[PDB]
Amino acid sequence: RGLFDLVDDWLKKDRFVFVGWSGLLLFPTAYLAAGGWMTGTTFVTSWYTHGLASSYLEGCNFLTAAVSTPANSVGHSLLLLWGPEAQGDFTRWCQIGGLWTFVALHGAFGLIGFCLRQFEIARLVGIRPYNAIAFSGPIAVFVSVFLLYPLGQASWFFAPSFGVAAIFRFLLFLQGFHNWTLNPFHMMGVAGILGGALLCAIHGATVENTLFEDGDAANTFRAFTPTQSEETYSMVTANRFWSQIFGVAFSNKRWLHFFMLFVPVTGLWTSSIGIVGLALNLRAYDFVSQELRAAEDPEFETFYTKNHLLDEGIRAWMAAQDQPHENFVFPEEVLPRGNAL
Amino acid sequence: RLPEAYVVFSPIVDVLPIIPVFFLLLAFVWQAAIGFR
Amino acid sequence: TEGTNEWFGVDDLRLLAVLFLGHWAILSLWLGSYGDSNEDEDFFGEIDYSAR
Amino acid sequence: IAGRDIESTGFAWWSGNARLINVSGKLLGAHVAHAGLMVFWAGAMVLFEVSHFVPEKPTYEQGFILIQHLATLGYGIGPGGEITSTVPYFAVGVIHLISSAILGFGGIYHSLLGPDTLEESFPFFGYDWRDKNKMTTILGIHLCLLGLGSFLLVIKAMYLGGVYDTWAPGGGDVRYITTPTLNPIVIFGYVFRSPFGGDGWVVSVNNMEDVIGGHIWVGILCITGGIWHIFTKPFAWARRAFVWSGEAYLSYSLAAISLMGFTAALYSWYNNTAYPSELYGPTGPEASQAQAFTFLVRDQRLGANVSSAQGPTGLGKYLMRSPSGEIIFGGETMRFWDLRAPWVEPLRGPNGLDINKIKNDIQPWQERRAAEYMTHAPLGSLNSVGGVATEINSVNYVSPRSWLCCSHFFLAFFFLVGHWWHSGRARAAAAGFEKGINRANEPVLSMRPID
Amino acid sequence: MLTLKILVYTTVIFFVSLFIFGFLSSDPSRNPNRK
Amino acid sequence: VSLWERFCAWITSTENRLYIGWFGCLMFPTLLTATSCFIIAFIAAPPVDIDGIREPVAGSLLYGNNIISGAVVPSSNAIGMHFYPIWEAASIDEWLYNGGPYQLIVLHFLLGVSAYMGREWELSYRLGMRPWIFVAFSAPVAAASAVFLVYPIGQGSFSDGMPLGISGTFNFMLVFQAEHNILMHPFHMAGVAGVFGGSLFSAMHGSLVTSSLIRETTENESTNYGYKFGQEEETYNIVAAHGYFGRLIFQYASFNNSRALHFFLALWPVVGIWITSMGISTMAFNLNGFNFNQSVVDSQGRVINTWADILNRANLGIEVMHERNAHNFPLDLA
Amino acid sequence: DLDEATRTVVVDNAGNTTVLTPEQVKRGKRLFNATCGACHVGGITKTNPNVGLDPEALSLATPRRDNISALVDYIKNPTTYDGLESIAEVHPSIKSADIYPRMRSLTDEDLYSIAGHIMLSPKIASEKWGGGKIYY
Ligand code: CLA
Ligand code: CLA
Ligand code: CLA
Ligand SMILES: CCCCCCCCCCCCCCCC(=O)OC[C@H](COP(=O)(O)OC[C@@H](O)CO)OC(=O)CCCCCCCCCCCCCCC
Ligand SMILES: CC1=C(/C=C/C(C)=C/C=C/C(C)=C/C=C/C=C(C)/C=C/C=C(C)/C=C/C2=C(C)CCCC2(C)C)C(C)(C)CCC1
Ligand SMILES: CC1=C(/C=C/C(C)=C/C=C/C(C)=C/C=C/C=C(C)/C=C/C=C(C)/C=C/C2=C(C)CCCC2(C)C)C(C)(C)CCC1
Ligand code: OEX
Ligand SMILES: [Fe+2]
Repeated sequence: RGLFDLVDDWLKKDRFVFVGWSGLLLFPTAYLAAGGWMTGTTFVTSWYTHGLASSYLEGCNFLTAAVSTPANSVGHSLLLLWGPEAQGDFTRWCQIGGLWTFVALHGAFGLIGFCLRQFEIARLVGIRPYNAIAFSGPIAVFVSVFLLYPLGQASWFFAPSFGVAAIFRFLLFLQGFHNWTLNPFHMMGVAGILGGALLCAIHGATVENTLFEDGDAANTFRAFTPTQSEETYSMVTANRFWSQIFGVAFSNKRWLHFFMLFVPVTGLWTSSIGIVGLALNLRAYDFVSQELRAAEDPEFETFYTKNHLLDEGIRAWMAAQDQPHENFVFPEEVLPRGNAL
Repeated sequence: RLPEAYVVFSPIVDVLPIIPVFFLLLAFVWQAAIGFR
Repeated sequence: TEGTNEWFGVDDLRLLAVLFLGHWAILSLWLGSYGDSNEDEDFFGEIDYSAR
Repeated sequence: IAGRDIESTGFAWWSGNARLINVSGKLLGAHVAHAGLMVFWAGAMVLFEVSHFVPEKPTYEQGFILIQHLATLGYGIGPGGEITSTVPYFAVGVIHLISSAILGFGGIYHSLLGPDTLEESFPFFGYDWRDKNKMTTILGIHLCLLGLGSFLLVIKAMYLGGVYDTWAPGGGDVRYITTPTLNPIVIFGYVFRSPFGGDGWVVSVNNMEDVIGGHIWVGILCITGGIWHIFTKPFAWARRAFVWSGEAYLSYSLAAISLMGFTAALYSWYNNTAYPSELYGPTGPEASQAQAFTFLVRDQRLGANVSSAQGPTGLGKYLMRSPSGEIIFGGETMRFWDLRAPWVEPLRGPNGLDINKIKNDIQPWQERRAAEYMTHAPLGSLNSVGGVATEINSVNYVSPRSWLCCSHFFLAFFFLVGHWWHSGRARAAAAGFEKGINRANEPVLSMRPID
Repeated sequence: MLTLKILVYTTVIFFVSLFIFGFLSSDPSRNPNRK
Repeated sequence: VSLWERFCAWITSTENRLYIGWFGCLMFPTLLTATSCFIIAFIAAPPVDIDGIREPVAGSLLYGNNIISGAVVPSSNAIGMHFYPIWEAASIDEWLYNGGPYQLIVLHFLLGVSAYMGREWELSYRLGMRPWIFVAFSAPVAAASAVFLVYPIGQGSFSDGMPLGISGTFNFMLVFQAEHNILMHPFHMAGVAGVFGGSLFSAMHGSLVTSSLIRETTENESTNYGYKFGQEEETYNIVAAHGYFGRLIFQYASFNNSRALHFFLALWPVVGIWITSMGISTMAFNLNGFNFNQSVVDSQGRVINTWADILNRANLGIEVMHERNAHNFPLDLA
Repeated sequence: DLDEATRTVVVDNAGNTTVLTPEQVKRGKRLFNATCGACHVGGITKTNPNVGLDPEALSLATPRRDNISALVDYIKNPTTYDGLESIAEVHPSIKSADIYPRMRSLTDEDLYSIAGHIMLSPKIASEKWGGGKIYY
């Protein structure tokens, strides 16, 4: 009837890719985060920001290419193309590291626009919105690492660059400087990721091994029409199996599939709380009862004090080349070496 | 390298160990042309 | 003496009488049912359901 | 088309060679075609390994794996691991290449024109999987060949040329095995050792007299057991324990071939007798001892008493004492104190490294050997740059031991998975429930209350 | 220490022999299909 | 009638509370001895010379530790790969000093887990199930045998084996990074994709079932009580969740087949952990990951740094500091 | 950016400087990594770390070894660091090239380019050459 109704009926039309209202936020912003990454890893260097090479023009393969974080002198500037740093020039915008905030900002509005996509399709199909709530897990890892972690730090420079090996140094930068593995929020996150991979490997292998005979063929994939009301695997058998192997087992398909939602997602929320606590440098660095004892008793050694000496090697050896803006000129005689290494 | 009566065929020999991989791909090409039936 | 090249780790002679009386004490249990059966009765199955 | 779609058989295209279980001509043509590929690779790889051979670099720096098996047989090898000729390596790679064109033609004949079942026309070759007299005959015929193939090593090491002994007195050279060891307390001494450190179950054969004397007993067993399974029939206990079907025999092999898969992958890491360090490069244990021996020579020239040289931990910096009492090298190399190598065994005694022989008799070929085996340690990378994991990109070396111990070991786990898949199906195909649970008769419902 | 050692080889080849003579005890026939 | 047949009937009975089976004949004695020694060695066990340099590393709770730092320490560098049982130790005090209980726990663990795996087969045979849950459990058995068995073999000592603890795990992972460069190795890459993908398809499948549940309850009681146990009606509209994901990405990327869907949940992690556990195995024999250090040069020939060179300087920090007293010679061959 | 001023290296004990043609610097790298680089990788010596390929360490040898003519002198006749006795029996050389199979096929221009690589590499990388793992 009205003008709003014609636009509402056009976006929600059955077509190849469902656009909806949320596609106006997703499809422009996701296309430019992805294309900003493919351009930045192919053409744009890191020679002026980090003093590296992170492009395909500079000989890096898929692994050692990245879209890199800007300089520490930029601080937390948004680095707009028209801004006071770039001033409209495209070429000087790329050399400062403007594509990285271009990827991260238009990417953050892609994950907004993709989670709104999951509320919109669920309302048209008419289902409960648990996909949009389980996808809030990965939103809490993007925001609290690519956005909330460099905000608490000195600049955008201490953020993960969007490249394969550039994530890998961020894994190593976070052990030596922060002791991230000791943090109980990672420990509750590893329990959800390795726990979530566990549940789909079991529920994959128990459904597929309690199937009913619905055909004479040896292939069991053929014997399932999608609109049938009979269940395709014996729940009573699978309960009787695991009650004797493992001792305790699900007797509820509604509780089972909810539990496959809770375990992976909670590991992304609990691990997201800790990385917000490392923006503020509130790290779980030391057990002081272990540290006061190892200072007074020069014979008491645990595995825990062995990890601190591994972190002095990370804090001293890479920090010269890690942070060229700070100009660490270490002598050879201050770098902690071991015996004969 | 190869003996002097065989130095001519030094490019062809370099391809030869790859050829057993090409039999693995020959099965799928044959399954595509048969229509996977 | 760890890195000696001795059979099944049998260092002393006394450990043999442990091994022989372990396999045989259950072998004799096993022969109480599956022993003393007909060793000449066949089948054209994949699997035999003969007796206890 | 009948027999070659899912409507006739019940197997999809991806599990398509499972249609060959209950046809015998198509199955025979498949096993002789894959045998045509095993041959064809080995002929074509050696020709590839000959055309890239350079006499300047050593045999292991050039990254070959197949022309070093023939040098252990003794073709074209000189004294000290120096490959001389490389005309006989050309000859072997052609016989294993021409012959695959014949085995290739059997795979294309027997599987495209041969009868589907041999049991109709050819009653000698035709069979059934459920038959137990025929299957032990097929096992028996193909065991007497593995007996005869073991004597070809023994004939070649005693009569036809000899084999390469790296322990040969005067240097490693092609040596006729005159007097092999035929003692079953010694030969089966290996088979019943511990697999752990120091004993090292079957890897630790340390001279060619036990190797060639051992392959005699293999030929004795595989012929008597070949004749045993031709004449006889499986006993009462053997008929009750197995599943006599087609896939069950395949999952019996896949368990045993994984045993051979791990063991050949552990020969290549530790053994320096069947795999000479002159050919395959130094072992993992050997390059750890060659470092400590090199700096032993280095600081002995500075007038330092190396026996009384107190280490930084309080142990021996150079010479310390093993937990069994022997004089060994010190460092992280104290774990590899069982390293028995032809360039360090001149310095042994009853006690271990003789201190009098270290102070006086170090020969410069041992210094040229320990410096060669330090710089070519088996530590590499997948892009084939050597050194430690933090080495810069200048050298191009990964040891051929690290390719064999990481690829046959790689396969030997997946063939253990093949024992798990193919025997889970074959035990359940014998029982009837491999297609799923019957809806009319579920076995769990006719049981006790659950508790 | 050679008295403990005797006790272990009893316990190992007790249970190993229950394993070996378990599957020799007509073990494929113990299925819910028949017998 | 016989005593053995009345014992085989009990040990293979599915009417027991826990199925014992013939693998339980060597699962239960193995894992109860790995357990009962672990609880004692974690709580009350004296310090252990791990580096072989007679510097004993404390690992138990009574010697001033906690849950995080306490760990069953691996055996000595002095022993190395040698089999070290109690009777080959001349006292228990000499056994506990040199890293005794690490070999007693690990060897009774790997036998009991490889028997727990075969026990999952056996009950599937006696219940009429298709058999292959135990093939999915091969993937953590591959990974447990990689860090406790295969990596001490190729490195030649149980002292390089993984410490049974929590802080000992991260001593294991970091030292494995400096010496082998696991992150650049494509098999750790193929299993990070296995568990990120595994936790994706877990929470993606578990949401689309819970989204499309059928009304069987009221708003006061729980959602889960609309499933009665052992019912034969399907508890969710699978056509509904297919039409949702058929619009969320596109139409042809959606499994309408629930059997092929529930197979892909078992494929992706298990293949990802088979491949990963053969990354530790091929890096046990010093076939390390990629090494792109000093790979990008200018025309003058000066080394231009990359991200791998920054990653290298993190590896050089751990390499020069791990086992800071055990080394005497310039190259960590072990 | 391989300028001829950067390719110009010192050639004799007096101090004359000649330039290296661009095939000398290319064969000089391939031959050095194939022959010498097993132990002398990046200027350090694996089997004797005191005696490196540093331009400081080559200069302090009792015959001065910085020159191209002095390095090819060392290859055909390797004395020690103090130059009193010969270690041709243990270092690979031309004089003792029956034991080392790696040096049976080397011409004069091939050693001229290998010694060119040892001399021109501290001019490219000032501190990485023979600086150990600190300067990787
Ligand atoms: C080791 C590799 C190998 C081998 C030897 C075989 C062999 C066979 N497969 Mg097979 N297969 C394989 C891998 C292999 N497969 C793989 C990896 C897959 C998964 C994609 C399949 C899937 C598959 C299916 C789905 C089916 C088979 C079938 C067959 C059999 C008959 C084929 C036939 O009659 O069709 C005719 C074949 C052709 C027309 C192919 C022509 C290609 C020619 C032979 C190539 C020759 C090239 C060579 C260089 C020439 C040398 C000549 C010589 C003179 C030098 C045959 C025994 C069929 C079967 O079960 O039979 C009952 C069947 O249904 N296969
Ligand atoms: C293990 C492999 C194997 C097996 C079991 C068979 C089995 C069979 N083939 Mg076949 N074949 C094979 C390989 C094999 N073939 C190969 C490799 C080729 C290519 C050359 C052929 C080519 C071929 C043709 C062209 C024909 C057969 C035929 C037959 C059938 C009758 C053969 C006959 O008359 O027996 C009696 C035959 C003999 C006694 C002659 C034996 C002579 C050989 C050279 C002795 C072998 C020497 C030695 C054992 C091998 C050592 C090498 C080894 C280490 C690899 C029979 C089922 C025929 C058939 O089915 O009829 C339609 C037929 O026409 N085959
Ligand atoms: C490729 C190798 C191969 C394969 C697959 C087979 C396959 C088979 N053999 Mg065979 N065999 C082979 C080589 C092979 N054989 C060789 C080379 C020999 C000569 C030594 C034998 C000697 C042989 C005999 C004597 C018997 C078999 C039997 C069997 C059947 C399975 C039994 C089994 O595996 O128990 C595995 C069992 C063990 C590894 C341990 C068994 C321990 C025995 C039973 C203790 C009793 C002492 C006994 C007299 C042997 C003394 C040695 C020592 C243990 C004291 C099966 C058909 C049995 C059969 O049914 O005969 C037809 C049988 O009785 N085989
Ligand atoms: C030798 C081998 C013998 C088997 C060994 C036995 C060990 C089994 C462990 C028991 C799990 C008990 C947890 C109760 C849990 C409980 O009772 O749940 C009971 C629940 C049954 O749910 P139903 O379907 O009955 O629920 C329907 C509705 O009523 C939902 O409320 O079963 C499961 O969902 C458990 C599956 C995950 C199992 C979680 C196990 C996590 C591992 C344990 C983590 C703790 C280890 C800490 C050590 C420091
Ligand atoms: C930045 C920027 C921009 C732009 C944007 C865009 C427009 C972009 C796009 C772009 C794009 C969008 C890109 C793409 C790329 C792609 C690529 C380059 C791909 C590649 C691929 C590959 C290489 C792969 C491979 C493979 C294959 C082929 C098959 C098999 C498998 C594999 C995976 C291996 C603008 C203007 C706004 C401005 C601002 C800034
Ligand atoms: C050449 C040589 C040699 C020799 C060799 C020998 C002489 C060998 C032997 C071998 C042998 C002598 C082996 C054995 C093996 C055995 C086995 C491995 C067994 C197995 C078994 C089984 C598998 C069983 C199973 C079962 C059970 C347990 C229960 C029931 C069921 C059944 C029956 C299935 C030497 C050392 C001098 C050195 C080097 C060279
Ligand atoms: O023990 Mn445990 O960590 Ca395998 O690397 Mn060599 O050893 Mn000792 O150092 Mn580094
Ligand atoms: Fe499900």
